[PDB]
Amino acid sequence: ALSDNPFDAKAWRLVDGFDDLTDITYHRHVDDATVRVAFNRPEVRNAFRPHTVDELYRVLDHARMSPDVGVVLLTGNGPSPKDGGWAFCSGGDQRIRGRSGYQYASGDTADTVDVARAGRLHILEVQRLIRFMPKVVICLVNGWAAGGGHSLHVVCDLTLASREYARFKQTDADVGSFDGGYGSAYLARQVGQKFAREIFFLGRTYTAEQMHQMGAVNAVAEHAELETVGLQWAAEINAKSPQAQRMLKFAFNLLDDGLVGQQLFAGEATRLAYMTDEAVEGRDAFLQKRPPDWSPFPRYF
Amino acid sequence: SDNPFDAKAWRLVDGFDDLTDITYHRHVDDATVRVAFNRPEVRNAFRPHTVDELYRVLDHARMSPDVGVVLLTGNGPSPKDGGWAFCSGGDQRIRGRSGYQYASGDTADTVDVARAGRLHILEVQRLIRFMPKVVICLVNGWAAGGGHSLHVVCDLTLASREYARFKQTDADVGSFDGGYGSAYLARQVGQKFAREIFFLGRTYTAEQMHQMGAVNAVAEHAELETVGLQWAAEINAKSPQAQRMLKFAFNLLDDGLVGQQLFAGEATRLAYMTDEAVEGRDAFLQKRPPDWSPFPRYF
Amino acid sequence: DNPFDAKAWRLVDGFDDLTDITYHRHVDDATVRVAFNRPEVRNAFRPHTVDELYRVLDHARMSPDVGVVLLTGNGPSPKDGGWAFCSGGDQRIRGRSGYQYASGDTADTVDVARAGRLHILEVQRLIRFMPKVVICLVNGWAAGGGHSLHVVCDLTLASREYARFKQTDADVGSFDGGYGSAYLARQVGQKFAREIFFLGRTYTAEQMHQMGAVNAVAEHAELETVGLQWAAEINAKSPQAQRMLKFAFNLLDDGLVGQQLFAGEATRLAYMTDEAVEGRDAFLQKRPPDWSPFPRYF
Amino acid sequence: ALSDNPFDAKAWRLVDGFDDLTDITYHRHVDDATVRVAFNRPEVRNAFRPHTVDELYRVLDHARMSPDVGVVLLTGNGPSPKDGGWAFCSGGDQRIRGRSGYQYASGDTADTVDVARAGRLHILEVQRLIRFMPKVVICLVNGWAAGGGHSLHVVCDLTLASREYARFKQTDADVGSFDGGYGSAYLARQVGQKFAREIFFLGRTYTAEQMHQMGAVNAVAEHAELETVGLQWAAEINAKSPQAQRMLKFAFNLLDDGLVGQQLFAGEATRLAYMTDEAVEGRDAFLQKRPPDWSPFPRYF
Amino acid sequence: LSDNPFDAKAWRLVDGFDDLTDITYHRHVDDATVRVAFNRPEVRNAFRPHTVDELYRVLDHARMSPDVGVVLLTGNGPSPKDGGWAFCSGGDQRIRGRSGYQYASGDTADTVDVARAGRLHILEVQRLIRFMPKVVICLVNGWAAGGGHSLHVVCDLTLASREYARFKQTDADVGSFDGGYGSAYLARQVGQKFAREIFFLGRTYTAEQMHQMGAVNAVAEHAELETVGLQWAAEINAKSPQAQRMLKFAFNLLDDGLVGQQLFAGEATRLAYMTDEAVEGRDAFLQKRPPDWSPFPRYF
Amino acid sequence: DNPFDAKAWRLVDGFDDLTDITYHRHVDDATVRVAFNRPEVRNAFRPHTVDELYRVLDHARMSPDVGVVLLTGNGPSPKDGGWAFCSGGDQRIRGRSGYQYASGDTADTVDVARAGRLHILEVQRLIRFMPKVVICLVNGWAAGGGHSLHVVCDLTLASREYARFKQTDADVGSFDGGYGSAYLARQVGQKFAREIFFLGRTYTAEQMHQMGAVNAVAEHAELETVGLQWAAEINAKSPQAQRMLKFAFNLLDDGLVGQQLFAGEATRLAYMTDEAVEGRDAFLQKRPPDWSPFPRYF
Ligand SMILES: CC(C)(COP(=O)(O)OP(=O)(O)OC[C@H]1O[C@@H](n2cnc3c(N)ncnc32)[C@H](O)[C@@H]1OP(=O)(O)O)[C@@H](O)C(=O)NCCC(=O)NCCSC(=O)c1ccccc1O
Ligand SMILES: CC(C)(COP(=O)(O)OP(=O)(O)OC[C@H]1O[C@@H](n2cnc3c(N)ncnc32)[C@H](O)[C@@H]1OP(=O)(O)O)[C@@H](O)C(=O)NCCC(=O)NCCSC(=O)c1ccccc1O
Ligand SMILES: CC(C)(COP(=O)(O)OP(=O)(O)OC[C@H]1O[C@@H](n2cnc3c(N)ncnc32)[C@H](O)[C@@H]1OP(=O)(O)O)[C@@H](O)C(=O)NCCC(=O)NCCSC(=O)c1ccccc1O
Ligand SMILES: CC(C)(COP(=O)(O)OP(=O)(O)OC[C@H]1O[C@@H](n2cnc3c(N)ncnc32)[C@H](O)[C@@H]1OP(=O)(O)O)[C@@H](O)C(=O)NCCC(=O)NCCSC(=O)c1ccccc1O
Repeated sequence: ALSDNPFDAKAWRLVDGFDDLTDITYHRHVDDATVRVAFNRPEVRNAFRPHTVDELYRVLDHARMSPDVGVVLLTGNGPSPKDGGWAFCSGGDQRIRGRSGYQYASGDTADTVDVARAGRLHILEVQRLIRFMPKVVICLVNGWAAGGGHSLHVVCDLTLASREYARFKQTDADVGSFDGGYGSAYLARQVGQKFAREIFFLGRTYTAEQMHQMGAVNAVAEHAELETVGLQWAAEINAKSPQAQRMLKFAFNLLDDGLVGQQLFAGEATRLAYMTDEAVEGRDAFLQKRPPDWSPFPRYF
Repeated sequence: SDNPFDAKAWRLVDGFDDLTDITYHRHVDDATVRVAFNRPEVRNAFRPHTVDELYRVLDHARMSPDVGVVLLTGNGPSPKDGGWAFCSGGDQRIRGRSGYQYASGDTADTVDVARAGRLHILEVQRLIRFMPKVVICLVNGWAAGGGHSLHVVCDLTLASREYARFKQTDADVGSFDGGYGSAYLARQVGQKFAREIFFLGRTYTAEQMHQMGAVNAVAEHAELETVGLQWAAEINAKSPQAQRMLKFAFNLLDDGLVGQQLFAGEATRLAYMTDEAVEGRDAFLQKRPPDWSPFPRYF
Repeated sequence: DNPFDAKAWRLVDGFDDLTDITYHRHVDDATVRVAFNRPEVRNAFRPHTVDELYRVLDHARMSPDVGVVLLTGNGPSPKDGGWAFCSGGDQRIRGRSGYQYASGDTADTVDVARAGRLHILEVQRLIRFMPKVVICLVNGWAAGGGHSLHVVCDLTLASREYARFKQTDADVGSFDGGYGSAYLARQVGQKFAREIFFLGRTYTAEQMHQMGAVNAVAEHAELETVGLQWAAEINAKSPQAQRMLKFAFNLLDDGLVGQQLFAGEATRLAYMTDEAVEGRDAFLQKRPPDWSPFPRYF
Repeated sequence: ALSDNPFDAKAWRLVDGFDDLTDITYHRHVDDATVRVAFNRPEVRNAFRPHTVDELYRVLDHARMSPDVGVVLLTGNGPSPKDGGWAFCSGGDQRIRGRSGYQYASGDTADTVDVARAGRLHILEVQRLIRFMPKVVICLVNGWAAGGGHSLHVVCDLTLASREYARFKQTDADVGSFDGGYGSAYLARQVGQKFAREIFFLGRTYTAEQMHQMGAVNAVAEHAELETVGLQWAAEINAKSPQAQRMLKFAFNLLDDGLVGQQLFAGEATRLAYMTDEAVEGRDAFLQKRPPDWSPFPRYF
Repeated sequence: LSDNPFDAKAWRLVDGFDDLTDITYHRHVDDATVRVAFNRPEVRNAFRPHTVDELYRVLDHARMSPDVGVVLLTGNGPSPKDGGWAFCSGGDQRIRGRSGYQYASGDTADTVDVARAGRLHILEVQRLIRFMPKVVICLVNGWAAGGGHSLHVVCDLTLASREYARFKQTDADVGSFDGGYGSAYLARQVGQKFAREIFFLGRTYTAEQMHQMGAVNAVAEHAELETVGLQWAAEINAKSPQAQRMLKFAFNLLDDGLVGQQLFAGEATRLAYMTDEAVEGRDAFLQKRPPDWSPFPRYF
Repeated sequence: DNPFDAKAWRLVDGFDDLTDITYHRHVDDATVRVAFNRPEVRNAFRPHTVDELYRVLDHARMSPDVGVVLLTGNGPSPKDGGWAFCSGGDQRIRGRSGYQYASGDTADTVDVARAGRLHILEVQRLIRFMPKVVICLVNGWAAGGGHSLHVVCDLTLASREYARFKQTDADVGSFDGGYGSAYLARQVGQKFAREIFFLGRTYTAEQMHQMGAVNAVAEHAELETVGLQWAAEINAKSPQAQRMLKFAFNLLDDGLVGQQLFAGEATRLAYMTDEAVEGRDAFLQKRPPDWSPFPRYF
């Protein structure tokens, strides 16, 4: 009775308005403030093409703007119908990679590429969306995480990994690519500079336990229980002050992210200020064309 | 006519017939668009719908390969008092305790009570910052509060000699932009002047701001968009690839890992163009070892 | 010709023992005046001066009815009529271990049992970190560490006739390798900051205003009057917004410390909310918190 | 004969001038250049109120200015006389927490709060004192380290922890609070971004060994020996060049702390320069109203 | 079982370096890998200024060798005096003066050229390793102490001898400090708590202990240390050299501020120079005509 | 009207083989003059030029009797009389792999077995990291990489009549994405720096002085005379303090590299102390060090 599949169909419901998804699935939990967002191209180890990225962005953006959702679980569906192989995500689909980047195609192969249309590298936009969203994103690595798939794991707030099937392999340099942003530099902020350089320069395959020991994986779970454990972590996150959780995420981001990090954290501080009687007096005085009266509000130190 | 806008020079854009708070035009000849606040009756204050329209329009420009430069400005003058404005920031009428709120009308009476406020002009700031194209702010009048902060985050600023007025009113109404509006202003005028601008909230002219370092050039009001178009033409006459890389180089360190992500992203694209990268792709697809021998190690 | 208007200022409780510094509170406004009081040596500071200055600024920091600090120098010199804001560390009591405590004014009375100090750096941080605007009124010479004190203040107003900026550090084998130099570059740019230190030339108020280190130039007799006006414009705004803005300006330049100060004020803002009060109450009442009344914002 | 208490009364003497302390204890070692600074409210798991913070600052400042002291051991007294429970520090005293921060009170409970007096969050001032003092501060975690107590451990230079009784738990978001400075961001500089995020977002309880494995605890010690081991570490620190140790602490702080970090490190470099004949010639030339003669001093490269 | 990691059959001397005294320099007989090693095992491979000069010269030559992808940095041994093993024990204290480490005609302080100021220019070697567009693997075959420990830290990767590696940061014991890559950058490997412990207490750590803390990538048997180094180098050399170059500079970038940006952006400029668009910019200038950018799309 | 005064400068031993660069030491002062010597092509540099420039600057770095470097360009052009500081990389030998070594002046003598290089970046770092002030004397056109060299120098003086600043990078499909651009913004601010690169307009000495990238404007004939005066003011200060100050200005902008350089100078200062000597002596004498004479400063 041991399931080879982490997905419990009884626990999840399709989100309204997303019937047209082909490369991604999107579910909301039947009880919890948690959604499940998953790659749905297991025949190519869940490699993403530009359409995949567009769907992924659309889905994550919707989750971001859903007030009754606290946590995103990002994972990959499977296994491959071809060989039963398991994957989180193997990065950009090499079949439609051109000299200008990953290209839109009418089919799955290079011969169907729209030659009039420039390639894109916009999984980077999805990276920023994950980074900047005021909600915890937990990567559930259920299989291979390679290339840009590895880098997506890196930029998520937390990572849980399948004991049996998770395999971490940074294959970028093998195919003449590189993620010189969050995939590499930010990995060093998890495992340190020596281990991060080893991971990219040699491109070896690592287990869930090895990545846990190095600092890039928060916990290892049994494959069949990976989403169950993800849901437990999500519930612990959702049981705290959502205001504090939001502020904490942006505090962790801040200095690493320079002025952008400051912008996001300060933006949340501005919102906190808007809630105060003092900010309301500022608004009211402007609207009423009168001098503001700040006397009720002390100079804290 | 003392209006900067030359109707004959601009054309409407497919898909934007529904715009109400913003106007969007593409130049008749040039690789340049004109994006403008269109609520001059309230000094071009933005409400959340304005922000949505502005984001949509700028995102469209970003994804338009035949467009190299964005001119960001405000329409005018006010039909009520003839006052000129670039943008006076967030519309205070619909500001609530949770931020700026959606409303069916122009005033607080019609705010959707079930819907939390937003501060998402910050998303527009990031869109301007991260887009691989030069954004020139044309300050044609009052630039106050969040309007002032939009001017600050733009790559370049041209301002009307007669009518541009820079006034950072944030602290007057109990608000603050603690990101690009303040800290990034200091990277233009220095810390002393930036602090003065915010702490005292005085009104400055185009010439004064040019002297401090936040305004690139001062133009006659009637000529502001003509000068903007000339600046755009000089930008568009250079290597688009070089211009792209330069913008992200200027952003990089100030923007930390995000800046690195954007610049490195462009470097990845440059690498994908190489025969070496194509060999990496081909070897994977052909299930064979790559042959790197033709590609020398540079130093 | 003196910038000081005695009628506008009152003494402060608990500071009757001050010798090197003066400290006044404005008669009407939420503004204090903090001034070097050693004009016979161009207002050079000794370690006792630094201790007094720290004490006074800390007091102003903790005074809820004070919004703005005017930092300046008294004068003129009774000996030659020269005007000074501050000429930096008192070289008379400078030793190999830094500036030394002495019972008198010269090296003759240095306490041998006591190592030297460079703790004007503590005053620089106090100015930097305090949630109130500090305006330097440069009424005369600003040299060495006195020049660096001007640099670290939020704003600077300067006497047209008598302000003289001269970074003499390298002339006497010293250097401010922190706020005095690197932060000067964040005001006038790297080229001008390097020029100011490497050549140590004398600059006027107008020249420094042109470079970006002086906010405005005022007539000498009006310097404190103009300072009070600036203070009044500052004090007419939201105290909360002003606090947040100062820390936002500091933040990234100050790394984790800047984040600590800014995030600290964000924490205070959070504590004011009903959501934070429920967190407190639930803990005190030994029950689970109920977060359902509080929407997730985006 | 196994002691339940790490404190060895025979090894410590009260510091003169501190008879009025109520919330904090302060001892100097009978032989070593080491002091012991401890929370003294074990009945509420060594939670600090604003008076506690004032005493803590006073004591740490005195240690800072004591030239015959090289190392500070920061710990908590105990156990609770109520239930025998052990704590390092449980953060801000929630009983006197109000909308403006932690408030001064005449008693221990909310009804004795001076309502006319604004609240403070000035444990942040103690964090900076620990960070900026030119001496090594070793946290000895002898029990619960929760909330602000956890953040104090994080900002110390080194941490040793009780095998049996140390418990690390970041409860901030549970009570709607957050440390968005050293408590969170700087924790990431010890355990990496993934683990730091886990510690705050889930607020689980961790053992000494778990925190040691993640990188936030330097070593685990037997509870009875925790202060003995702390003293041994202090003795190894005090056996080296005090000048080098000072420069090293500020080197470690420097870049994480931006211009403030630079100020502190450059300030010590200025001190080193003042010791030189070249600097003395600069002083002498000024005092003697003559040009300086730099010819005896070679340019180095 | 060999007590020595060095396999003489696998290495050939590099031409032009027969005058080296304090350093050895070999090129692998088959691989794109060089071996650069301290050669003063009688004093635990402590470096003097001449050592630093030779080391810089050799590393600079490897940097400028297009047929070399990886540098293995290690120490020769054992000591003929006592059979002790060292990677590098840091600056030679015998010729340390008040102005830094001084050039000397001999081994001892009495042979120091007093007219010539001291230097601390192992820092120049640290920068050379940091900035070179090739992976440098430190093979810690024995003691790594003081400045020798800091060299280990600045390398891209470190492999260490199970039996003989010993890590000990003795700086503060002799009144010295590396307040740059040796300390601050160590914190970027093991975290701030462990890095502070390493410097403030100066304890000796094993290869396994440093591996657990995050400063050592892997532990190898002493006899196999260079064999494993060569295997790691081969894995590195089997990838796109262009990608490896960009990755190294991406890892350096933000930690290294504007200098990091300069190096990464430099490589980006090189990539741009390869494009037809860049060639059109050049051609238009040379041909005294306006450039035509119309063939080159804007990308987003 | 030539800025160069032949009677004031002497050749440096060991450099009679220079072809693209000239190198002189002042006959009286602790100052050297390093100049581009290809005025027929507006002083564009080829890889050999960069090699010579590095060699000469490195020699100046290691010369204890030299405190200041004046970096400039020789002229005028013998062909059209035009003046140049430096017009950047020589486009005649620019290839897809960078600037190429050639035995002659054009692409037809390029050695193809030799990959192109962009190693003016190495010279930029050498200028940045050398513990001496480098003053750029812009005597004419400063364009492309020549403009970026001006930017990275500590100070810039410029010819009123003939200095012309023009960032032509994007015009020829190139870009300096490091010190040339990002660091320019640390002198003139982000708006002006973006303007300079994105539009590539020509600016005068006075315009660049007003923006913050030129320290002072001088008459063309007096440009080196003024440079020597600035050098003399620099050389009249504590060389130790000047060294520390340069590295303090560099530090945070240069991250860990900045820290490495500044901390390295701090280590040297510590080595001078009796305390450090005791540490050395105890190790050499195989005995415990005695730190008791050395107080714990605060
Ligand atoms: C902009 C300024 C200085 C113009 O002065 P003036 O020439 O006197 O125009 P006037 O004040 O008469 O305003 C003209 C009309 O437009 C309205 N109006 C102007 N600006 C408005 C605004 N933001 N919201 C709503 N109505 C506005 C006015 O209420 C007035 O309406 P009526 O009298 O005809 O009924 C002067 O008008 C001014 O100071 N406006 C306020 C600028 C401001 O403070 N905005 C918010 C600051 S903070 C911010 O923008 C922000 C936003 C998002 C996030 C963070 C933020 O900090
Ligand atoms: C400020 C300046 C340029 C004024 O020059 P001048 O107008 O000609 O006045 P004068 O130089 O005659 O000074 C008037 C009297 O005050 C003394 N005096 C002035 N400044 C003094 C000072 N700092 N310390 C002790 N006595 C002082 C003078 O020795 C003189 O005394 P008498 O002849 O009447 O007996 C000119 O006075 C000047 O250059 N002063 C020195 C500027 C300076 O070098 N400050 C210290 C640099 S290092 C520093 O400040 C520092 C300290 C701690 C930490 C970091 C640091 O960088
Ligand atoms: C510390 C902890 C985990 C221990 O739990 P446990 O071992 O089960 O004991 P218990 O929870 O029963 O507490 C024992 C007694 O001490 C009180 N107590 C413990 N900590 C207290 C505290 N901070 N304030 C007031 N009373 C306290 C308790 O209320 C209880 O009192 P009685 O029932 O005997 O009457 C568990 O007690 C716990 O979770 N404590 C709270 C940790 C916490 O949330 N601190 C504040 C969070 S925010 C913060 O620390 C902070 C502070 C300043 C600035 C920024 C900040 O984020
Ligand atoms: C390396 C270490 C820990 C090994 O100790 P051990 O295995 O017990 O052997 P021993 O200490 O007897 O040393 C063996 C022989 O080599 C000499 N030796 C070893 N290292 C030396 C060194 N650096 N300088 C001169 N002679 C050395 C020794 O003096 C001894 O010679 P003899 O008694 O046979 O005549 C043990 O030897 C040790 O602790 N070495 C000290 C490493 C150190 O801390 N050096 C300077 C600190 S600062 C630094 O390293 C540095 C360097 C460059 C730039 C910046 C820097 O901060």
